[PDB]
Amino acid sequence: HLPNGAQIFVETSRGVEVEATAITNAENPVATVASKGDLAKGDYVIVTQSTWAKMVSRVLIVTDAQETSITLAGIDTSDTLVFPAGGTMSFAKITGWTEIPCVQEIGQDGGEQQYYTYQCLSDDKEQQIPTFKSAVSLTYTFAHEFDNPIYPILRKLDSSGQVTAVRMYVPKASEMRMWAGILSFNDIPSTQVNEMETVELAVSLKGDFTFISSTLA
Amino acid sequence: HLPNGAQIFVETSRGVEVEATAITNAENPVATVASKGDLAKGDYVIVTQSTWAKMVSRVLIVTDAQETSITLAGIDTSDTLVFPAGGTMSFAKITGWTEIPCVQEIGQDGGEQQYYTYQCLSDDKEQQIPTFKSAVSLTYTFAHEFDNPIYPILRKLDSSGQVTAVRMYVPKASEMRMWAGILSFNDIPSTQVNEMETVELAVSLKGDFTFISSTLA
Amino acid sequence: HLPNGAQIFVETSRGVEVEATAITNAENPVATVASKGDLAKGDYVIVTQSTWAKMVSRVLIVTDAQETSITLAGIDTSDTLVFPAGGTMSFAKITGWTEIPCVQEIGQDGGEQQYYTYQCLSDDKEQQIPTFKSAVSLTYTFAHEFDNPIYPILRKLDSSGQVTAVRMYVPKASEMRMWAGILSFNDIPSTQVNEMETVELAVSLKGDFTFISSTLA
Amino acid sequence: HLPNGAQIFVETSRGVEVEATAITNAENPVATVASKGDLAKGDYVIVTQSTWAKMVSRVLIVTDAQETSITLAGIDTSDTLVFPAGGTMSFAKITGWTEIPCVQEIGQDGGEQQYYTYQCLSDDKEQQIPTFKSAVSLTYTFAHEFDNPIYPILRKLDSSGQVTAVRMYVPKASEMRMWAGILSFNDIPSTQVNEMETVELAVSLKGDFTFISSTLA
Amino acid sequence: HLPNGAQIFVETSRGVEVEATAITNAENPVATVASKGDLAKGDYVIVTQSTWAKMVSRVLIVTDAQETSITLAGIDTSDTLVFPAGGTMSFAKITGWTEIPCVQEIGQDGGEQQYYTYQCLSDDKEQQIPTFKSAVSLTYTFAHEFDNPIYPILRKLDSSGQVTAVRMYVPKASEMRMWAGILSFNDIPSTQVNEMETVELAVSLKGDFTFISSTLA
Amino acid sequence: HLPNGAQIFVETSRGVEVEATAITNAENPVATVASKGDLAKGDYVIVTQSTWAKMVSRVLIVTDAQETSITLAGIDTSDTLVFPAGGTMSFAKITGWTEIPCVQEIGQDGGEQQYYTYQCLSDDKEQQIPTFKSAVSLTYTFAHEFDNPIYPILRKLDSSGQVTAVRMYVPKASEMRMWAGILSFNDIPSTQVNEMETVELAVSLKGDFTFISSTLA
Repeated sequence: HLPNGAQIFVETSRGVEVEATAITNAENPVATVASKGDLAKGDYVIVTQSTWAKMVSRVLIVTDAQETSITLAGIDTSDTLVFPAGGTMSFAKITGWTEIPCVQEIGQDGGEQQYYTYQCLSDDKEQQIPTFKSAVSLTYTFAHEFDNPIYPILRKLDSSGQVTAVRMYVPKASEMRMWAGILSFNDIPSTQVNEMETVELAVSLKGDFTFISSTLA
Repeated sequence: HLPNGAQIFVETSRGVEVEATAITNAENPVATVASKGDLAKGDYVIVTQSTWAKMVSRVLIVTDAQETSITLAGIDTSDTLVFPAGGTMSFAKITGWTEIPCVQEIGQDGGEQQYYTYQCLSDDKEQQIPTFKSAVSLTYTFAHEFDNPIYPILRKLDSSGQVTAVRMYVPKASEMRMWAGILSFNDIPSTQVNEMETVELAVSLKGDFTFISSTLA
Repeated sequence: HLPNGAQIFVETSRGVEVEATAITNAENPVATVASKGDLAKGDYVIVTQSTWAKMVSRVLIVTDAQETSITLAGIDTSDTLVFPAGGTMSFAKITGWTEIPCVQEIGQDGGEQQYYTYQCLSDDKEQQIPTFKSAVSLTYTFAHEFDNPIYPILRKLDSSGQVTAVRMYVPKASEMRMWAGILSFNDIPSTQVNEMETVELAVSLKGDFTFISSTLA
Repeated sequence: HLPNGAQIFVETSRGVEVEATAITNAENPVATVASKGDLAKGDYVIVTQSTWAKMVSRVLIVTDAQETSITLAGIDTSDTLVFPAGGTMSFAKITGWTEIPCVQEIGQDGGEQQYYTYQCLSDDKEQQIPTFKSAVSLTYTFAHEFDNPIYPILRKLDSSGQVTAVRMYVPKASEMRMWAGILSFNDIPSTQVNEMETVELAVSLKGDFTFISSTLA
Repeated sequence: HLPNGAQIFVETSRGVEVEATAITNAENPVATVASKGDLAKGDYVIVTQSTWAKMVSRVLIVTDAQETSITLAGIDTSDTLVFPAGGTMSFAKITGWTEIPCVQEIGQDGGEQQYYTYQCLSDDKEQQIPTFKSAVSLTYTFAHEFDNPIYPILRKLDSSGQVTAVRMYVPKASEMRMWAGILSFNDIPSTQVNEMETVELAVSLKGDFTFISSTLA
Repeated sequence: HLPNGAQIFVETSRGVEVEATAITNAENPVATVASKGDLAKGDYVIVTQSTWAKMVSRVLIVTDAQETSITLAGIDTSDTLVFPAGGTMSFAKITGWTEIPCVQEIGQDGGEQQYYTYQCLSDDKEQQIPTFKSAVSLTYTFAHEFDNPIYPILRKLDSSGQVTAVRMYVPKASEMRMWAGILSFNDIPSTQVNEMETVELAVSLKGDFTFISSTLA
């Protein structure tokens, strides 16, 4: 298993909102949407709002294109009791994607669980209570091509903060990952003699990673 | 003595609670439990609560499967007076284990004894007294395989804080080490060209290490 | 694409102010200036003041030399609604340029977006909102020649703070980069045996980079 | 002079207290103890309490075994007037020793004299006066063997703080160095592939080093 | 252009003060001094006081030895309006120079322009205004020779703070640089086996560097 | 000029105090002492107290052994007016010296001039006033030999603070340096396999370095 050959894409445009009245809570979630509009098999959907704590901004996939009962399989399993019975959801389908020219470095900063420390007289050692998990950000570095159409799109997405979707596909394991976040795009290119010029892009997560097989497509 | 060939497992499920009315204090502790349930020889049991200060969250082994008096031999010796006469214990038996795919790096952070400093007009040099010992955290790095069934188990154990049990068996010296702690599992895999993808797991100890021979099994 | 052969020029002199009454907001902006004075095709014009938030100190190039309607093509697109209908802009024409003798190192310091953090009782995790982007400073290092006419010009520009214009041309991609900022010029030369002497220059950015093709000229 | 071949031993057990009424203050101190008990020549005695400021916890060796006058030769010389005329001392006889399996690294941290700084109006430069000397801690790293009997002894010594005695013998110079301190014993073994496992021990110094020749024995 | 062969001298003695009643402000300044005393061509003079803000402690060269109107050509040009009309100046002529034996390393610390930051409610980004420029310090390291007559001179100049003059002449480009500052001279020589002993000298600038051609002499 | 072959000695003992009523202030100082006692040619003297600001604890050499007029030539020249007319001095002669076994590393820490920074409303740049020079300390590292007689002497000098004298002689340049300070002597030897054991000593200056030729002796 090697990461060679993987390529990363970003969202271009999204359609109008679609409302899901009811969601089943087991294995692959099922969304009961009346008169679905252009939701075939294999499309990608971004959840924009919900009342189920998780799954707020996580990208999912539609496997069944039924008229009234859309089954957004994806990865998330709602069988756990953490998600209560009553649940609402709103999602938008993605239209197209654009590929980053030449990624040469991927690095991630963040994570780690924060704790609250206390000690009473009875206690012999200091005790801790978990409080929350810090944020995670990634930086991508790619080559400089001022004619590349990705530059206006990145500039526009940076101008107005919006939770876009990012996809990257690894061919060796036929595995597909998806996440959503805000994009802040630097554009001043660092130049060094006898070395290619590079530009750097940063993403701040708003959800969790999704792992699927490429067979679903 | 070389550490090559050692493999690490984690707890998968545990049985119902078992109560021990009385414990002897010498060499191998003996638990007087009426009508023991499926406590065969070689089993692995975790202590969940007790009033003997130590042994709160330490994993032990039963050697005798007597009807009313099981002998929790383990490693710990309670002969010292530190453990008082009257003592109660509750322990749960472990059912199955799951092995981490490919551990490539093991690191530990923590330890060290904290002191409190003071000085009087009579004293010529600053004096110190011990107060308590800091915590210990362990990190493991293993390869990325999104189909591996260990991922749902680790995600579930990370979701709800629970003091699970971890075991590592070294064949060269025929040692088996057991400890208990909380698991926090990251899942974002770092990628670098011409290098495998890695994921990292973290453990925070809640007890002390146990050293046994593999002959007991 | 290689950066070899690129050369950097600075400002020498600028003409009197020219006022634009009305500005078209789409693709290439058009400035309606009555009786334009010496605004031939290919000239470089720096914006000194405006009421459109952006374009405050960004360098542009004219393509049409019409008597009453000069088209400041540049790169900036005013089609976005961010720029309101009513708008004014004043620009100065650049006369000549002077080349830095021998640039040996280019480095950039700055960037990054600052955030404001808050957390409510209802929120489960800490939330962030962007506030503003930090400044960017560029440094250039070139060889020491005390007879070079660029030295008095740079010293004069450093003495009285003025937002001058800088151009650097990359021949491999036929791309021209322009930006404006303040110049602070150090002149003490560092000397080391068996090594040439160097003098360092610094620029404080005041605008945004403009990327154009060299065919416009 | 090379340190190869040196081996380190620790305390195992000590006898009952023995009281000294009068102490001679010159060269080798002489202790006047009525009816000494099993104080044969070459024995190791650790001082537990005294009123002579120094010699509080410094290890010494007897050379003479007279019925009422034992000579604690050691290295310490009491000829200096710092020790007053009237003096008392109590010491304990050491029974046996235990050798650390395989020391691979010895490191020290501490020392240095702290100062107090002041400056008057009349003074032209800042002046300093010494206050006291900081503490010293030693660390040892040795291989991991869970059957080694030294492990229970070290764990017991760590459990209850006691000022034990440590000896290390260098054969090349035939020199014996002794000191006393508290032992805090870590036991989590660090593991790395293609490398032996190690455990680390720490000692907090409580006295002063004694240098003697091995001919005394 | 290579710095090899350059040698550095320091001031040894200076003459009595000379007062300049009037100074012209263009290109080479001209000082109208009645009955000039021994001001031959090619001489070196340091300015000790003036009311023209700059030129306070900058070393210059006289090119004309006229009876009443000496022309202090130097490097500085007073044509700028920054220097007002009415101006007074006092300068002292230098007599002799002494050369540092063997300079092996030259390093400079200081520079950089300090800013003051503020932000208003109306402003969208933080704004800055310059306040002042920091100082510059130079260090020289040369070989140890206790018989060298330069040592008493440096010790004397260090004892009483005085703004001496320093000159360095580079033969490859025929440049001669002059600056003034205070000298603080360390004398403890660092010793290392199989390496020469070195001593270090430090200079704190009080003015600006002067760049001239060696043809003036 | 190489430092190879240099050896360092420390003071062993000193004689009774000798009082100087009058001192001449020019080149080599001359001390008017009635009925000098055993002050031949070539001896070393330590000034213990004086009212001449400098020369408080600086080692000097006696060249003339006259009955009433001792000429402490040394290095210091009192011709400067800084030393006033009236002056008293007390010095003690040194008896013997002891050599450090094997110095392998010499390092110095300290120096640098401290400044006081202020700025007025009228000033354009921040100004500084020198206040005082920091202290200087040196560390010596030598091999471990527990039989070496220098160890009791160093321990005794460390026990009671005293401004002893240290001398080190460089044979290549026939130069002799002398300084005075307090000695703090560590004795715990660091040991490493296949490496010799070392001990470290530290000195804190109370005076200035003296440079002479070895011909004086």
